Amino acid sequence: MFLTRSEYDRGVSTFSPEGRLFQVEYSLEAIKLGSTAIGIATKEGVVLGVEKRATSPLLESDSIEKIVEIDRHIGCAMSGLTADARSMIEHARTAAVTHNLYYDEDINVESLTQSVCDLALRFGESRPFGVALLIAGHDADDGYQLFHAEPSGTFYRYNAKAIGSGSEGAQAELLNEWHSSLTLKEAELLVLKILKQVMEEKLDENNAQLSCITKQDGFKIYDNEKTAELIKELKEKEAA
Amino acid sequence: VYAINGSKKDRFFEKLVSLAKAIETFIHPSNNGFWTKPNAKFVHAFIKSYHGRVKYEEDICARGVTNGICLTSFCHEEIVEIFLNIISLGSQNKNPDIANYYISCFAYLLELDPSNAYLIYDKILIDLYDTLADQFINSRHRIISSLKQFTRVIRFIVMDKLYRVHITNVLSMLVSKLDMNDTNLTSNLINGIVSIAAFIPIQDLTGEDDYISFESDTLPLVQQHFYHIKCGESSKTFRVDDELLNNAFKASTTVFQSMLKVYVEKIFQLVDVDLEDSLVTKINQTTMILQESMDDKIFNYFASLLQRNFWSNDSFKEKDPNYELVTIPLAALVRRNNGLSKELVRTLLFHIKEQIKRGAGSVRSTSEIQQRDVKLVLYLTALNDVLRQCHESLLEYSDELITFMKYLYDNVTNPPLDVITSIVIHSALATLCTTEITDCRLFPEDSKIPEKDRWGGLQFDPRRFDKQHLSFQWHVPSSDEITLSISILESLSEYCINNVEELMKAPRHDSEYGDMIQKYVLVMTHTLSGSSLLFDPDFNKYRTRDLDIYTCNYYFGNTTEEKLQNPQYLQVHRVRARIGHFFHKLYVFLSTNFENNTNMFQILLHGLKVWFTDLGQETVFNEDPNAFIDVDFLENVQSLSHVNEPFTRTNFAIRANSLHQSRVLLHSTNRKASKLENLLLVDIIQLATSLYPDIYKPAQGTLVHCMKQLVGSYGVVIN
Amino acid sequence: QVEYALESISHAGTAIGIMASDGIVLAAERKVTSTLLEQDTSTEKLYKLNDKIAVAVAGLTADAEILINTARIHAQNYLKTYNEDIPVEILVRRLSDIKQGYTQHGGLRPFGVSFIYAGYDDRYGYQLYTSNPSGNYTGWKAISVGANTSAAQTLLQMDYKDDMKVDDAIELALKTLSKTTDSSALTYDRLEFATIRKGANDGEVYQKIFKPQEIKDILVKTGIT
Amino acid sequence: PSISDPTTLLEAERNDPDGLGLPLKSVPEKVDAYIKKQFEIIKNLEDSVVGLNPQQFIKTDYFYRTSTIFYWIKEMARGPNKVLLVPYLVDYVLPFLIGLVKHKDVCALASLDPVRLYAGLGYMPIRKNHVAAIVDYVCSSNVALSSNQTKLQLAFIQHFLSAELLQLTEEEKNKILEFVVSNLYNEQFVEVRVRAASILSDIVHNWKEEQPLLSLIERFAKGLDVNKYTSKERQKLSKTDIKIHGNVLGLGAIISAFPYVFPLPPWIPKQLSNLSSWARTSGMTGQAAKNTISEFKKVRADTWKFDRASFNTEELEDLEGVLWRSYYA
Amino acid sequence: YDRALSIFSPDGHIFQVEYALEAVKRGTCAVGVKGKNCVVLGCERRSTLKLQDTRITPSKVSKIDSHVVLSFSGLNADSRILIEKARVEAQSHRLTLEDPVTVEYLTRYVAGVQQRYTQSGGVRPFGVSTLIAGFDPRDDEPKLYQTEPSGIYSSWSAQTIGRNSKTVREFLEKNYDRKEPPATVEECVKLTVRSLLEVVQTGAKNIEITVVKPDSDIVALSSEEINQYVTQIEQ
Amino acid sequence: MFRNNYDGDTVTFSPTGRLFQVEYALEAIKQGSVTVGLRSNTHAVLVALKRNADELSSYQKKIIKCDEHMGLSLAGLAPDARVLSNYLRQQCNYSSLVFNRKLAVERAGHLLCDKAQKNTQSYGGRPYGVGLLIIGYDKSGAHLLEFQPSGNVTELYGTAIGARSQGAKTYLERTLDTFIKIDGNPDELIKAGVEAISQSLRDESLTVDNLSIAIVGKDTPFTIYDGEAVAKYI
Repeated sequence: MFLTRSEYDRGVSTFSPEGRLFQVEYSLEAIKLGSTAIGIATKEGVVLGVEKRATSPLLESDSIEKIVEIDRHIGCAMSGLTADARSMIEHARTAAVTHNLYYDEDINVESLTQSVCDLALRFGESRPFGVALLIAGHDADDGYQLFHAEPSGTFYRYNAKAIGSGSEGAQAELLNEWHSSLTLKEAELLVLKILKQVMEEKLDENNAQLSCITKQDGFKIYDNEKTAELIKELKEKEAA
Repeated sequence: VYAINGSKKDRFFEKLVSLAKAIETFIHPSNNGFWTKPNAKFVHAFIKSYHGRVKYEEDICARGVTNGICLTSFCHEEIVEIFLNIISLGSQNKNPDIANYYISCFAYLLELDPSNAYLIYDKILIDLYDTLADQFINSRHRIISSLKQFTRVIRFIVMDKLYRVHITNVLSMLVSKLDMNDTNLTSNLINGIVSIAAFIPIQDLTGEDDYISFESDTLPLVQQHFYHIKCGESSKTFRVDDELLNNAFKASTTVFQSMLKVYVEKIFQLVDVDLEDSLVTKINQTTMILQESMDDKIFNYFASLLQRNFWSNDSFKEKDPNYELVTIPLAALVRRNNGLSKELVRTLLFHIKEQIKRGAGSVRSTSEIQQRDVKLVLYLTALNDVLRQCHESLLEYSDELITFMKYLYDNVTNPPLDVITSIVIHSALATLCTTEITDCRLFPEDSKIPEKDRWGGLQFDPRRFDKQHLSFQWHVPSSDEITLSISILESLSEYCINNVEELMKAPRHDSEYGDMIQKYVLVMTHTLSGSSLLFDPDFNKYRTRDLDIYTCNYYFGNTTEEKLQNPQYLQVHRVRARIGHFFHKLYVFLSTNFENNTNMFQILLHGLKVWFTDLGQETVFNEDPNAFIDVDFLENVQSLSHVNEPFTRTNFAIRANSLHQSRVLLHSTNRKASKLENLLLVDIIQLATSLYPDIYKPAQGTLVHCMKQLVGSYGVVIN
Repeated sequence: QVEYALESISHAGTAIGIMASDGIVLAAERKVTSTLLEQDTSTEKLYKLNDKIAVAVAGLTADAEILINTARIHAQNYLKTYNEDIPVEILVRRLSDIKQGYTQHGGLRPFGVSFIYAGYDDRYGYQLYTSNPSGNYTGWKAISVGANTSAAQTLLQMDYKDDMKVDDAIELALKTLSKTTDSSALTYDRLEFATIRKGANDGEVYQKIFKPQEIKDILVKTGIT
Repeated sequence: PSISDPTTLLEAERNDPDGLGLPLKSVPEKVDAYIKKQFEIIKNLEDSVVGLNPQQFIKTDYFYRTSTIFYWIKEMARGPNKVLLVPYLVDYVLPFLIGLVKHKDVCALASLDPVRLYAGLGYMPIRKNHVAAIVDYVCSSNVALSSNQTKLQLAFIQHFLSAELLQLTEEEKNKILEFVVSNLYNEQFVEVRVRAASILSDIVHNWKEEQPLLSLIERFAKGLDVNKYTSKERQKLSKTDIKIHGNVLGLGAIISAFPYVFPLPPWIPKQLSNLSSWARTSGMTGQAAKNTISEFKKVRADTWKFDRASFNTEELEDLEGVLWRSYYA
Repeated sequence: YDRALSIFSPDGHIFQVEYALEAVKRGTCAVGVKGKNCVVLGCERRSTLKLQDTRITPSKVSKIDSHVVLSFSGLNADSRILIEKARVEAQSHRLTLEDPVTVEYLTRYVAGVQQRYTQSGGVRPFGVSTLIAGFDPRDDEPKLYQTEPSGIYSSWSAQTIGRNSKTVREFLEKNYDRKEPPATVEECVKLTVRSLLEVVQTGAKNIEITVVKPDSDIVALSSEEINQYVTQIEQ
Repeated sequence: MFRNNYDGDTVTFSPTGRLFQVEYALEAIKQGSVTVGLRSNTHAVLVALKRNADELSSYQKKIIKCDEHMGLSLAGLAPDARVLSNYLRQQCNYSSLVFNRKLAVERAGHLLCDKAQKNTQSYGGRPYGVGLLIIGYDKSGAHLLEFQPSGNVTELYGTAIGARSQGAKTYLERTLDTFIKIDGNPDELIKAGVEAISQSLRDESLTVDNLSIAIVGKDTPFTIYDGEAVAKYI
């Protein structure tokens, strides 16, 4: 093992000779270390899935929630639930309700994604802020949309995106599998298939949580029983 | 470092190259952590211990035959190829003590004389020329590390016929670069200047070769050589006639008078700077080492340049100037040439009379030298420093100095100046009775014939130990200088004895009465010190085959009959009895009339310390910076770990001076008290029992000094 | 993350509180100080909060006097609000909460002081308490803070009896201090002394913060010279 | 190790072929069979867990034995006991950690750190006999490990290689090389290739002869020679081909093994000029190339003023556009 | 051993509360279990120094309102500020909405203050956890919650926050089953009794236990009832 | 092995009169994909090559509309291009409602220089790390400006900025007398720009989504083409 350091490392708000801000680069790779979240967008819905930590049998429920409702139209997934994730979510919630009472109309998903990025450029009020988000929603202009909002205060729209544990091979299988033609059921099976591969081959309703956005029901997180029949549908469909 | 085999080496070196390949990335400056100090101390110890093994083998080989386990030339070459990049990385570290471990490795590698040694010299000259040309301007660590790297290797560059041609160009470029704002860079430039000076003779080596000149001879060989090695080629490829090379060397030496004018002009600029006692001391040492390296032709130029600037300058305008930077150089001139002292000592006392008549020291303050007193302090500190080095030349103007001393003890009474003005007798009496080195020259007296190829000061040349090289003149007190020392001592002491008794009526606390008492008392304390080499710890035993090992040079006798038969011996002790009875009389006067006057008891306690401690020896002004070269400093410039005394004549001379000073100080002063010592001890015990902090703290410090001087004194103190 | 502030008070002279079956007894010792530093002042050890409550202090007077004045202000405000004087428990809790805040809030520093709050009110009777820089507080039968805490608490433990009279608590405080004194005799000028007792004879709370002569009188009762 | 005589001790210390002698401490043969009988009981019990979720697994005898043996290994791995644990790291202790690493959620419900304990066993006080067996075990692909099970083995070769650097023989280091190079072409797992490249840099940094290096450079550069492909072809290849991916990752490991050599070797500019053509390709192969050039430029920013003499204007210009991040439009 | 290529700080960031969460283990054991028709909280009593006055010592278990109780492990000084904040918020809700505070709202507000003392940075988090329990108004489902210094909160069928609370949790998992919990207060009390007598830093001064029953029936068992419950079989 | 002492802050000067932190901000422009601008007398054109993170990703926005008569492009940094572009939108709206004028494109240039130079002079702040090519039309004709993050702006007939721009820039310098005489025909000026950007794509190829184009001048509002609208220029 050898050492590869540099004189411009840990430089805050400082360009290196190359024009690099290494702090925001470092923050942007810590997204590899969290719990796995996956988003699939289709003409039928946006599906968000996340790996759940195993819990004591005595735990009846908890306020750890890596998939969160922002609005009826908009849902969100984290790889970590630090104070900065809470700050971004309660900013996104306050941004949604203020737009609703101003225009009598639902916020566009790009405009909400832009708003949580502006919070990270402001640092609340060249620093990174908080954690990677997947942001999913439907609006009448740009349909079903999935965005990666980043600690840098910048973002991209994706057709499918994986964050957290598993990054290189997690997005490698998604670009191999994604179609314009995916049905919603098929997208759910695909996020469960990807979750099984990243989890070193374990899959229960106790370690996979699913959700989707549709126009008709909006954002909903699936019951353990709904994800359990979907896991059985995966287990038979791969064995067939 | 003891597992290698000179004749079967290849599998050992294959392991050592694989260690260095693993380690290199832990040595690079941006990679700091817990490994840094382990690696710096490992690389240093490996190269140092390998050097020690090579010198053990070279010593055994020189009395017989090579055994074949012995390290060969090929092993020394491998050691450079392995470690040169390790040393090159580790010398750019952010911690300076880390970088010094790797920088000290270059000296061990260069003393091994590998065929690869050009890699090290080329490395160091390229960095040094890129710093002095400001190519590393954004990058301060390069400037400091390059100066340190060059500083380490000057003594080897000086010995090589090709690289020696660069050194006076470097000395000139170093001296031009001394700053008044960058005390750290100036300290590192002064390290370079003193290292060049300690090895090189400041001399013009040109004979009737009047056609050669530094520019067009030395520089054309320093522009071709530098361009050749900077474009990636080596020094091994650089071929030139020995004749062009020797003309480039001889012409290098003609530039020294230009360098010395810039140097004096930097020394007079540094008087105005807020320096540090260690940097001031170092700047004095380099000025003195420059002087001891001059021939008489360059010395006679430098003396006049310095004396001229000392009179004609703009250089003492600040609150608290560095007088030492100019006054220690003048005292060093007069140590080399006694013939300068008569004019410099009559010009100084004229200017002191001018400043005293113009009103210097007419306005009282206890805490400060005032801005109007600064020139009086300059000429008095110059007088103190010059007089300390006058020796047998005081005999020409002794009466004129004694009448001047009286004028100075009449006319100036500012309490900050009484200390400066009373040091005048100390310096006078001290130079008349002291035995010490006069001559510290790199080459003696413009004499002997060690050839013109002496850029190195014989340091490695095996002829350094020679009696005709190390024949130092020394200084041995004359009988005229001893009849003058006693005339000064009893004249001044008796003088101040008739001044303070005619003024001991306790009229009032004028705030100017107390200063006149303090002055005449300070003069009585500056006469006991200075004349102290005349006194004798044993005088009381010899009332009205004893064996000493540390026998210093006394001018009365070593046997008791040799010294009792000289009447001059009794006379010296008689004056010290008369001074000691005066401090007891002054104690009962200040105890009965002036209790609580802290300053008057402090001066008395310092007088009593000097009277108790300075018998046959001097233990105040003993360890402050003076006009001799520092033995611990020149030994740090010149000492090599595995080489026997790799020293120049200056260092051998100041080592013989330090042996004499050691023999003087190691002489016993423990004695059986004399009724007057008991009386003055009991006065000191009462002052240690005083309730003013400012009296009891000095009086307790004097008491612990007195208890070392007197046998059985703890019993007296506790009783 | 406050234990250095608890180290601070350990040097600061000594205070003893002892609760009897019919009163309370505060004693404290002034540190010996420079001849010319003024003693006749407001910065002492045994202070007061209201006619029913007294304090003794360890730690710096500059941190003490702010809390003492806040307590006086809050006690005056409570008496003004309800026409019945503040309970001792509510005073120490109110002073325990102000002190906790300045320890948990990193914009502030922990108060380097620890007061022994003696008092009386009818909801719990006579109440002896200690509070320290952490903002915790405890009720006691006897307590001490500051210098010689450990040595004093052993002598308290081996002599204290729950049934003892106020006069026995006078003896026990004086005899504890004369056992654990840094000076090899104890004198009225180093000693500050107070009691809280049941009236002259009727139902009122009677404080005394003793004057130097009354201290001399109890020292010559108690056989300390 | 209680010997009957000092002279018998010395003879048993002499009898070691290497030059060392009877180990400081060793487990007596009854305790030896006992410790090993505990691992065999765990192996026979593996069919009792095959069907079930983590909470049921946490109720099994097998989990209780696995937890006890995990804690026993962890106490043995501290302090004086490592010499009594090194011998078991071929078929008992070290293998018990690769199996236990597969049970991720059980190692969350119980506070078990087999990933951290296993990687840490690379720093054990191993000896010549055990080095060879450890290398042969570690370099055996034949267990068919999963992505992280074979990536924990990869991580155990990095800590072991740096613990036993300057001990490992050229055959042992060649087995380590060919194992990490075989993992650059791992057909199932994308991240196992990326982890193997990082250990190839670690192997290549400690090479001191040019013939081995020029041979590796040719092995990797042969299979990526840029003139053989059309543009759209080179692009679709970079989304799909494991051999060019492993070649690009491997060539980048060699270049990353040279962070600070001051006069830039002339082979580095040339091989960067092959990677920069792949850096324009978007896929898994294009990221490896972009990341190599970016990390090279990051460590060379200290000396870039002097390094840019070693490149053409066209070559320097081809290093420019490598840093594809959301905020660099 | 995430040094990898001798890498350090490649993420450039840190988040940490866990010094407070360790104090929450050091502190006294506190355990709570639902029944079918009750919730019982039991908390360890600290041994008391020789010269303390016991008459005014707080019950450790702490009523917020007639239907709701709070208990804690962690710093006592911090716990007071949360109990006082929970008591003023419970009075503030009960006044302003004309109905008692719901147990989940009380936990959401206690979690709200532990969130704000996490987020604000100029303050440390409170060194304490909470065990919030009781019944909602007009309801007889027993409800039982935790908060932690992190400001995370959770619902539990049984729970234990302490230093030796990993073996209590194993005894609770061994004997509690959400298909068939201890139904009657008799079983429920005897199970928090069995929990507390296993691993608490016990002595002659031991444990404080409180039963909550529906419709504001809140009762600390007597120092005799905690002894009557010591029904045993031994061999 | 080296340690620059004078590049830690935007307020330090080098001993040679250099602001290194502003030079490193110019080095940030060469981190973003190439953009080209060019002009004649009647029209001015931007063309930009848009990158993406992955094949599932949307393309990053390179061209922004500041008003009906001007807009810019953004190589180097994306988020530093929205702070400047938002301010340039504010200043255009302000010029309409306060003066009843379209903002002059020279005036817009001075306002960017002003905003950028302030960051170069103050502690704690960082020079912008974005290079803008601004195009517009006003009463002085068609214009192109290159803004540099130091606080400087230049009037050009054409330029290129971003990674590997020297190719397109060298083609524009060679083609200058030709593209500046493309008057009354907007499509040939777009094709001259798309051929210029093709000299910077070293082996790469334009596609509908990888290419974006914008034009302004005479009768034409500022319009952006990307997606299917660039199909006739590939």
